[PDB]
Amino acid sequence: TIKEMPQPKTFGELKNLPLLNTDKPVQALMKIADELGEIFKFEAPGRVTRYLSSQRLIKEACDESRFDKNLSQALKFVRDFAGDGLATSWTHEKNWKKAHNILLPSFSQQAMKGYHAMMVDIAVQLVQKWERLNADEHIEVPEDMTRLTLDTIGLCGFNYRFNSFYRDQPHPFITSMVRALDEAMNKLQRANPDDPAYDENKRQFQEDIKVMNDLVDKIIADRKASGEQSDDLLAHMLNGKDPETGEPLDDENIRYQIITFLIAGHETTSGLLSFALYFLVKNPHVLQKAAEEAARVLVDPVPSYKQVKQLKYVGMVLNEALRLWPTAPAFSLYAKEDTVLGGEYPLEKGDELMVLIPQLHRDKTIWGDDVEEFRPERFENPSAIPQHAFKPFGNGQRACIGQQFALHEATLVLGMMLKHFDFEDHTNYELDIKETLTLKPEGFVVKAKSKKIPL
Ligand code: HEM
Ligand SMILES: C=Cc1ccccc1
Repeated sequence: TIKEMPQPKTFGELKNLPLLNTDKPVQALMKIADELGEIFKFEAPGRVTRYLSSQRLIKEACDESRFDKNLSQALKFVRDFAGDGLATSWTHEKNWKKAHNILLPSFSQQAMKGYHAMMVDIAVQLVQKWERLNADEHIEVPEDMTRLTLDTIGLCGFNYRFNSFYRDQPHPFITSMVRALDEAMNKLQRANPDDPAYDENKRQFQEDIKVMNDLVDKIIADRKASGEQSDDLLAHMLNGKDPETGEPLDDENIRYQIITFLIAGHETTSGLLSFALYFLVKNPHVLQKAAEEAARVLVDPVPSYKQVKQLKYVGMVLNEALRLWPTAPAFSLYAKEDTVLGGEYPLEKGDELMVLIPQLHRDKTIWGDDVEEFRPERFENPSAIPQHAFKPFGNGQRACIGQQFALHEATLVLGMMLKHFDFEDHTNYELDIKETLTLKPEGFVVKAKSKKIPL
């Protein structure tokens, strides 16, 4: 009962490699999944993986007794600046489990109560920016959402203000972070990496690692010296001990966690807010329902933590945006031991799988025929969703540690935006999804007309 896997078109000795040599490789893989179905083999010189798209097979990929997290080539390149922080570590590295145990209490739903006031500080800066636009002016949506998420992670994470709303050119740390992510990603499509064409890329990459390390190491040192007692992510790492080994993180690994929280959280969360606003302006009845909830619930000039927990329909809007365009759209696994997937695909120890999340979230056997419609009400009875059907935050012990942070920030911000403004898709925007490590609607712009409600 061994079934042979489909495979997309090949390019002689390059196998399937040239199919990823494209501006939008995840969108290209989705089309291949539409043509080939729930599983297909993908070969490149010296490597193979199998792309999975159905809930039936991903339910089994998510079995942690059989499969563990693999570092994709993209995460191996990001590792050159994120080191052994949580997202770029293997599960078997000592620093993965130590940092996971130390940081988990700082990321819980209960922990969000202590970060709430500083998330509101940055959210009120975004609202005031928009209130202060002139009549003719419009909003660059991903750009302003990115200023917000970076500043919120910097403030809530280590008490540092990047002051992105005071700037055209970002803080030099952010410029270096973004240029290092961009070079790590560009390295995936680089035939001759030692060509002299890339000498400047190499020099600038090392310069950017140094800018990041120098700022973050200085912030850690300033804190240790001052002895200032705080309760932010940096405080928890300075003070915390892993209950298992009894050891704290060392200062180098703390620096890698801080850089990881910025890289892992900034564009995924700004992409989520950008797609959510895109889908609301494209579905005015849904926008009106979400705006009615915001006006009902957010009765004070500043939202409270409790009021954010009552934005239930806004939370469903965000889940439905994550269903259609999950902003960290794939994750990689390897077989811990020889095993058979789905009763028909034998795998050897070490074989790789790729979970293609946007295609999982379009599985009609789970969601029904209307998978392309934006309908938040499909999250009304979440106990009915089968296991492992909805995976925007990854899987198991290697799932997103920042999930509660991301969702509380996005619910708070989207709530305030709907309370304070009416929106206009003034250009009749044509969705264009730019791919980096994450997804975003490039060039999405709106006009916001103030409801003139004070802060
Ligand atoms: C909506 C926004 C977000 C999405 C969709 C998202 C998605 C994901 C996914 C899919 C993974 C698993 C990656 C893999 O298996 O290779 C992951 C891991 C991770 N994310 Fe998030 N993320 C978001 C926001 C955040 C934020 C705000 C933070 C930090 C505050 C964060 C920090 C991390 C970390 C540290 C990991 C690694 C955890 C571990 O392996 O122990 N993420 N994320
Ligand atoms: C949080 C997004 C993300 C994406 C890839 C690896 C680790 C985290």
